[PDB]
Order: sequence, then structure tokens, then C-alpha cells
Amino acid sequence: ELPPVKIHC
Amino acid sequence: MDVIPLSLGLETMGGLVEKVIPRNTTIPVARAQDFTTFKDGQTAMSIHVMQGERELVQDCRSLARFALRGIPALPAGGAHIRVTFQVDADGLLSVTAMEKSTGVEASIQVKPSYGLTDSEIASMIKDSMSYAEQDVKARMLAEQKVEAARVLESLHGALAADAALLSAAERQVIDDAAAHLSEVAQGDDVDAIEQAIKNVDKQTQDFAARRMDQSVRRALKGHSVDE
Repeated sequence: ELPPVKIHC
Repeated sequence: MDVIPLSLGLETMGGLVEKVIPRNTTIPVARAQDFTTFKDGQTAMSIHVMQGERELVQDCRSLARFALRGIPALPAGGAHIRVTFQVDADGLLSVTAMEKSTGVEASIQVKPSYGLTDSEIASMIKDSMSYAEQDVKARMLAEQKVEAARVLESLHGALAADAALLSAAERQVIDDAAAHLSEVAQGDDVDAIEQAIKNVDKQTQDFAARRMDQSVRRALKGHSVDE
């Protein structure tokens, strides 16, 4: 499963 | 009061570690950070809890891993996830991931177990300064690789939707630019990845504009049962 991507800066 | 000896964080795209609770924070404590999906329709996300001060996964200690599942299927970057880290006064660590629109959640608790020695803690702290600049370069590299994959995923979705707007000739120029980006993103030259992304962007500008033109003519002048 993919890890998270930051949603903002 | 007692403090956390090393930063606690989460793996993010590109093999990087995002710190959620900083080293030397007094316990008990809780902190959260927010995240999103990488691909259209993604329904799951991997929550990989780590400990340490450095920027790459391979240079931190893996504590636990679990998944959040049941994320509503939405376009890439659309689902909003909050991950909360909690360390209680006895050192119990709880991590919770939760999605905004449905409240779906998953969590774990990790019992304190066989410690790090004080001397391994010290060494990990000192390595983080000693390799600071190498780490800054490694993070920049990895973040460019993520951007490459982001651009490729978006193109992949657009081609899936709207291949009909391109000639086989134009489609080959695009496919060749995308294959070349994909190749250089496997190496370790940051400037080259950047230039290859720029080339994909320039080769897809007309395609992206035809896709907008199509949505606009349709909304504004109306649709045709033809196509």
C-alpha cells in the first residue's frame, strides 16, 4: 500500500 | 518529567521520514500531521511509524506498520487524512490515521520494549549532524523523484480519459517524453530529473489545453450525442 504524501507545504 | 529521546515520525512517499513528535519533547504528548493520496481512486494508505533524526527510511528505526483502509475513492490528492501520534506518561505509543469525510480510522498501540542504549541514541543524534548536508541532498533528490511520479501519474490518468484527443503521432512524442522521464528518475541527477519533467510539461501543453477546451465547449455550448 502507498505511504502518505504531505497534503501541504 | 521524562522526554522522548528520539523523534517519532512516519514514512512518506519517496522513502522519506516526516517527523511528527520531535526529539526532547516532554511526555505525555500528542501531535498530528495531515496527508493525502498519491493516485486516483486510492483506498488504502500505509502508516509506517519510525524513530530517529535522519531524512531517509533506511537511516531511521522501523517501529511498526499498519494500513488505513476504506478511504473513499477520490482523485489523487483529494482525500484528507490526519495521523495522530500519542505517547502516554508510561511511554505507550498510539498512532491513529483517520480520513475526513467518513471518519474511517485505523490505529495501533506499541508497548515500550527492548530499548536503545544511551550510546546508540547518542550515535544516532551525532550522525544526524555529521550527515546533515548529505541528507539535505538526499531529500531533494527523493522529492524530485516523487514529483516525477506525480507528473507521470497525472499523465497516465489524462491518457486514460482522453487518448482520443491525440493523434498516434502526437501520442508517440508524449509517450517518448514520459518514458525518458521515467528512465532518468531512476538515477541520481536532480537537475536532469527536473529538466525531464519540464520536457513532459512542454510536450503535454497542447493535450492539456484540448482537454480544457473540450470541458469548456461542452459546459458552455453543450454536448453532442456524436462525441
